[PDB]
Amino acid sequence: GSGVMVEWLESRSFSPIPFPPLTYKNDTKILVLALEDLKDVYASKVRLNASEREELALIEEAYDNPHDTLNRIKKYLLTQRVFKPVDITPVYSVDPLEKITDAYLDQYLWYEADQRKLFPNWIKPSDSEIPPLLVYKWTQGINNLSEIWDVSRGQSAVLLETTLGEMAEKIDFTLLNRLLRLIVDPNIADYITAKNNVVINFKDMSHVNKYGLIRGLKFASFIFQYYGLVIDLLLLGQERATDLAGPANNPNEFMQFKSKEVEKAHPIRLYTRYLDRIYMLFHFEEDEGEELTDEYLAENPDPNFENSIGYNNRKCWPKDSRMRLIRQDVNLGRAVFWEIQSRVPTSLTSIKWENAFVSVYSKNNPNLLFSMCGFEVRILPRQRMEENDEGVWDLVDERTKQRTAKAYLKVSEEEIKKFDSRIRGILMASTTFTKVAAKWNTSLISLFTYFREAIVATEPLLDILVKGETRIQNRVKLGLNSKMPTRFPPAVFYTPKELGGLGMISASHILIPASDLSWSKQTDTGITHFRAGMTHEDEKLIPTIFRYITTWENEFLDSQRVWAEYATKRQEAIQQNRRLAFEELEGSWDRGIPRISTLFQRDRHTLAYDRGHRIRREFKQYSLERNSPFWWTNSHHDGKLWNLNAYRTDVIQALGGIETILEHTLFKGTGFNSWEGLFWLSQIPNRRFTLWWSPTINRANVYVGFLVQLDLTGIFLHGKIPTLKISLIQIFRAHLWQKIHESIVFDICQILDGELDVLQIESVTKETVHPRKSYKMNSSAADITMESVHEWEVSKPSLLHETNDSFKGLITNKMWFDVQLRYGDYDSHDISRYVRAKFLDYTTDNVSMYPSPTGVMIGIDLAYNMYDAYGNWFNGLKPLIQNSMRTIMKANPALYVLRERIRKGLQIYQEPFLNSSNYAELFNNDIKLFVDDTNVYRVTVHKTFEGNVATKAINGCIFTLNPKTGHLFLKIIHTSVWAGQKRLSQLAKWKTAEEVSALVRSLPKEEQPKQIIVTRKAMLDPLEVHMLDFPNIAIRPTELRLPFSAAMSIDKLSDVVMKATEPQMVLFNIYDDWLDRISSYTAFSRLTLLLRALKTNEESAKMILLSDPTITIKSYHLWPSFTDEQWITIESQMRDLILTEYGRKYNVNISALTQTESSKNEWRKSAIANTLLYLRLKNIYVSADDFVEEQNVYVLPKNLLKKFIEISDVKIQVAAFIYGMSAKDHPKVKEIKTVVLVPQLGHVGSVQISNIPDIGDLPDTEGLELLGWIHTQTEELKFMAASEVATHSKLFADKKRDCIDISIFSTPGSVSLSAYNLTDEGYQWGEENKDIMNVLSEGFEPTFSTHAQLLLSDRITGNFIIPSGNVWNYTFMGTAFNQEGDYNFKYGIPLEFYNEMHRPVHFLQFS
Amino acid sequence: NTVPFTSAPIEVTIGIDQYSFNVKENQPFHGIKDIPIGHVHVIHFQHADNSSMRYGYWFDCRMGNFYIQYDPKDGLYKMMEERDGAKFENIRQMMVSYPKIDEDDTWYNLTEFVQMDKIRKIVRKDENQFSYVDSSMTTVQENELLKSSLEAKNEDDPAHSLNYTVINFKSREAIRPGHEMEDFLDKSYYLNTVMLQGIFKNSSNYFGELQFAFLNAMFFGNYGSSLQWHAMIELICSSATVPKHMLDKLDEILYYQIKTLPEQYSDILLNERVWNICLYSSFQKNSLHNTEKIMENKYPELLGKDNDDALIYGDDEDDEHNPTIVGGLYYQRP
Repeated sequence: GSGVMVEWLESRSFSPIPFPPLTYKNDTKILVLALEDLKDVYASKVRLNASEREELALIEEAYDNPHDTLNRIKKYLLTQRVFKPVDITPVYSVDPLEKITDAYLDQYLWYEADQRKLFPNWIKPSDSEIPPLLVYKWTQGINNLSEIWDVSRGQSAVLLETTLGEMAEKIDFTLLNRLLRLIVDPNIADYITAKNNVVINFKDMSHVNKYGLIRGLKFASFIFQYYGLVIDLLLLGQERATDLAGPANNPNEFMQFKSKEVEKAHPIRLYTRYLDRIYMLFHFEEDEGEELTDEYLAENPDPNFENSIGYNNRKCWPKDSRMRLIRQDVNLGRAVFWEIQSRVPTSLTSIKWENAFVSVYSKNNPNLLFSMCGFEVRILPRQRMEENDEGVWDLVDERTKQRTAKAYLKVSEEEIKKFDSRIRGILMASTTFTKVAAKWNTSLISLFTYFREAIVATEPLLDILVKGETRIQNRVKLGLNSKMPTRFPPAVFYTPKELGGLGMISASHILIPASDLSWSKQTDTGITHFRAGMTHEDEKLIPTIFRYITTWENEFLDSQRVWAEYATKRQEAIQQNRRLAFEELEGSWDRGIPRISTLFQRDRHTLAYDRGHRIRREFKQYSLERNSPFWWTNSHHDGKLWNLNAYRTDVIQALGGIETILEHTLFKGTGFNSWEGLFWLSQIPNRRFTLWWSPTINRANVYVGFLVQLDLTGIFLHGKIPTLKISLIQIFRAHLWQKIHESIVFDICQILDGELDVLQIESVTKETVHPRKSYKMNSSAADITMESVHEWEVSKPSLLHETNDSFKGLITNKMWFDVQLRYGDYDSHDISRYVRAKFLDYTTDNVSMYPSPTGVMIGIDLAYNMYDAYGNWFNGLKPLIQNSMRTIMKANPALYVLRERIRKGLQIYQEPFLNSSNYAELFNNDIKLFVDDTNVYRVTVHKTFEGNVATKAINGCIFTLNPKTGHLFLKIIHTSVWAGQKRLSQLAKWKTAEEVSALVRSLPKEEQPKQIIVTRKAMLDPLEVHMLDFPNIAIRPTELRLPFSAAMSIDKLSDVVMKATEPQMVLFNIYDDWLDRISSYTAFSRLTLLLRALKTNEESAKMILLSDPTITIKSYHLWPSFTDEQWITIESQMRDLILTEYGRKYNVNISALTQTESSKNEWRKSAIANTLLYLRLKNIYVSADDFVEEQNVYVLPKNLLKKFIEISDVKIQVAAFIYGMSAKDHPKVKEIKTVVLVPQLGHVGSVQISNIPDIGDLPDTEGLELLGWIHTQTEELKFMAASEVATHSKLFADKKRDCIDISIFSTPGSVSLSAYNLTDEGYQWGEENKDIMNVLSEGFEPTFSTHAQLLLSDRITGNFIIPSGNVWNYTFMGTAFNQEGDYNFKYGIPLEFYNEMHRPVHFLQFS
Repeated sequence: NTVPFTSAPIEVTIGIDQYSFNVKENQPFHGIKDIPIGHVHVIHFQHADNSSMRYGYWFDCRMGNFYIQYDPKDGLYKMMEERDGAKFENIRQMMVSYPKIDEDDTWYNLTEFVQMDKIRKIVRKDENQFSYVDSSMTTVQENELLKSSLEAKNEDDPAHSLNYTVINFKSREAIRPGHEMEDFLDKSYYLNTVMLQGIFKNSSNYFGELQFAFLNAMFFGNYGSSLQWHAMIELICSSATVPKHMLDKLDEILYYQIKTLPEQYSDILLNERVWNICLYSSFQKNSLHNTEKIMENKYPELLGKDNDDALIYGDDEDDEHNPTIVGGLYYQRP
């Protein structure tokens, strides 16, 4: 030990890791990685505990002050050797401040060591691969060993697997320091060894840690693997280790050799170590094997042939398939281990026969066995097939491209037990049904997303899954009722949470019974039913997770494919001097490991410096008490490796769709017609869950033997279901059942009294009934009796909606009505069947006294909000009762109460929300105002590289609109309203509320709204409070996302807002005069379309409105005077724009019609577009990195940037020179004072600028340094493009090399400024490569350009120099342009790209 | 003192104060004696035949001699007062003795401020000195709001309405004209001037109604009572200006209420929104030391203190409590 490391490290020429320099290039990035990792733990949690918060606040400080922290940290590494004590619980809590230097050291070391190739290819875990992929690679690699499966000549392969016992625990600090000094600066070494040598507190005892690595330190992973390498070297020896690693100037990939002869030259073909688990694959010819065995049997004779006893084997496999204990193979196994064990001092680690498995492949042993990262693996070569379809890998010979072997997989016994204990733990806890479901789900997903196809081959695990799922169900059932149910609807378990179910994920065979697939809907015209018997489709099972996770094999084969494809696409793009666009990969984005998507994440250039990230994630087990079950993949590096959305979709569909699912719940009871998706890591309380599903849980098919009727109602209770009785009592409180009945009967009486004449009614009598009659569920009496003027001819009995009556049934002069109420359950809520049966039962009753043989039973199901009626009709009566029930069911105030209390009990949540459903009422005669407060409190933001955010308020407005008339009351909110005030975002709402109620006050009763609809929910309380004097004005929320915020994209509105100097009310018609030609409804749809477009893509939408400059906006209008025919086009264009931009964001092409909410030289187009460029100035991003005071800082005045962008072009690069001078007493601070617009010929990806302008004649030009140039571009790059380099060099190589390039990425929405220096290599290449027009070219290097430091400031202002002729844009005067020209210049105002000086004149109409 | 039962015709779970026991059809149960004379008490009923609601009678043994009698006509156990003193004194070991007072003195702590004469103004039934409550009774406030929101008027029995003090945070009573925002965000005026000084006169009477609400909520699962209890808590917590002794006394009062609350009713009783607001964001978020501790202990899930489950299925809409960002200048890596 250490001798081996010395020989190895010198053999590798290893370059020790220095102490981190004061100006360490990466120190910044290394620090953020370290702190992000430190915060991570708090990403999950909402309410912090004290120390959780106190810790977090520490890290944020560290982050908020980088370079301070760096200097603290390097100080402690340099000098600190005593430390705080460490608490343990084994998990270690290390003083928060120490952890910073420690996590910082962790990252620095892994980065530098990775750069220096310290850890050879065999050491795992590797950032290279997730663990299942290691196991796959390792099995393929075995298969691809030259001749490996040949047993022609009595060859043998041997796979030794064992654990390096107590490796961490016996680390000796003096040895460790010596070892470290071989690889790191001695001060880092001393830090590290000292940091292990600290007091550990447990229970009440503390004790100084004298030896043993403390696995909880954040750099422990590094130590542990370095130490492991010492042991690898003993096991392997220098020569074979050298064969394996390859030459340090050309290292081998894992398992790869330089030639076939080196592969075969030593019996050790392959080696790998996963932390403290070693794997060694030997190959022997028959002679070498026997040789080795005899040597072994000499030391350790086995006369009686006992060596098979205590010979570890793999029990998870069938007897024929595990290793056969043939004496020769058993002695070889023991001999291989004996040899291996002898190579390592027991002071380093304990290697014991008892913790080893040695699998021998031979002529007598056709299977090779190992266990790795939770997987049991068994390799069977085709040739040995004689000697089978689940959890199998096809092992392909790479040379022949033929399948040569199968690898069989199972989940290891240990991992089966761990999963079993997780489930038993869930059941055995201290909980909400949903929480128990969510724990089940987490465990299931954690199991499936890791073990994948291995699971289906592991029958004991399949059994545990099924038993576990049943027990989860059983726990929910027992919570629902002592008694335990006859059968139970799977909808309640497997329906997703959004629909109020537990959202369990299944692993079991679950029938969805046909009887659970019925649903119904009440329409205006009648009641429609669905049942399973009506269709001839498949019998429904609950989908199971099995089929929703792609096998590892398919992931890995597809990853090979899409990464080869990527390489090829990248090559091809480079061949055309292009960078690969992400759109070309669209379609492999969610493929690959890593996912192809990772190539285009924003944080990518930084993640590049995060090394050791795999082992770091795994070691978190030692320093955090609760960690992700997904310890083996990291989504920043790996992307997302599963997606279970199709599962949710498929379960809903299997359960019969939304319609079917909701028929099992109290949804129809709420009185909502349509699902929209609105209950609320949040749980459903058991009370609520119980209520929601009550119609399917509280029914005789689920519980029997305990049927009672709830006092004061007609509700039946089928057992003591916890919480349900009280929920229901509360819903029907204060005799609501009886009151509903009375109220409905009263309504019918009223309606009848309005039809005395039309129907020859003499009198209508409202009977008086026993107090409990409405809920006597087994007899009845008439509620209304009705006298004929003369006589009625009536039908025999028929249902309310049956259409074809014959009035030849009976003569009568007395008709009764009996209003029946019922509270249906899932089994029985067919109101048509119910009223027919009750009618026919009760009218042939000898206990129900009806007062004549002719009448009508009306029925209302209060749980399902459905109704029907059955009995005798005379002409005119059926349509009256039809219409009456239609109106009663909508309007009855007692039914209203019922539905609100149901909604309350369900915590659905109140005036009715505005909705697609009731949308149309906006345009009735009820006066209504929308209020949108979105633009009331508006700010501009300044954020510096630190994270400091200053906002400043600008003028805002209240948007109050009459959607019927188009009248817009625009209350301007001047910034003075905010002066000296605090809590402005809250004040804003109250100020809005105040201003609206004042507006309402100012209108005469005539015009005062009946309703005010607020676009945003936080306006509800303030406006209700401010509208207490107007109790009859309803304040309504809306779920609709109305696009009124985009009102400030309408110039004439912006303009009056931004110009106002005090408070002001401005009145507009936002419909202009559209209502002369169209409806309110149509005007509003048009308005909404227009504002949606402006919101979705201001520039494109304003382009559309601005196309024809002949079509203008009247002085008293907001919009252009289009024709009807033109509005049709315009509208269609905005429909497209929205959905273009929607497909341009979500990647969709074209889909289902559900809705939502001459040729050449068209410079004219781009000239209109250019007038919109100023909008992009609203978001200005400046490329920035950690201030280095050693370097210059370049200051661009705001006003010059403003003007530059205004004069630039949407497609064509525009360029100018920048001049300035260092401030007074500040050499490093270079202020830009002048931009020189120069004759130029622009292009999409480049610009021909004329040469450095001679300006010595103009005044003030004494002093002015040439600083470089500034240009627009339409590609976003992190470096100077090949064409920029070519241009920069040409300008500056021979004249002033310190000239910078300010590049401006101009795009709809924003400008992004980057400043660069160009290296001398940069300049060299530029000389060689003139007039380059592309982003790339042969020889080009991003590293040609380096970051320059750029500031914007509005404290200083600049001016312009222009060509004396005023012209600079020579697009349309190409031939006249000469780039080697010697032009003259004057101070002045640069014309815009398509000014008239720059382009062809446009013929107008002699007004 | 003693409450005899004439008999026990039907099977019923009987409660007295925080105690409970089952009685069987025609069990020889002859009532309860040695009842601690200091307090108000409640004797309550749920019939073994799950068809009944919870119902009960609040009384004070000092105010008379009271006994229970089944009424087969109405089908419930009824409290009555024995007018004839000697007649009662006539009306052995099946008369069970009320238990020895626990170490907590639980009932007193739940009823410290509760007074029979206050009960009797909330539950209005003049002829009786005891008070009948059940699960279904609405509040005068709810009854008022209904008609407000809104031939045969024929009354409801006023004795079946709980006449709790009307508390409505969005009412003219709560919000002085010209002080809309002030009074809505800080309810100190409504608490101190309108309630404490106007209606209740003192903190004892406030606490009495609060304690009575709670206990009706707990024993009867009465909706209006759980509401009233929460509203009276929220009114204090939402006030920046509260008498110091009220805050100290409230902490203890709530502590005992939450201590005695049976787990199996907590779902129904506790209001997640109110408890989160009061404890973590209100003016009095720091003031309820002992209540915060016991709540965080018994009911962390309710308070988001369950310290982490995997996003299964893999959106955002813009935020009302920030300014609308028109634009900015942003220094950052590319």
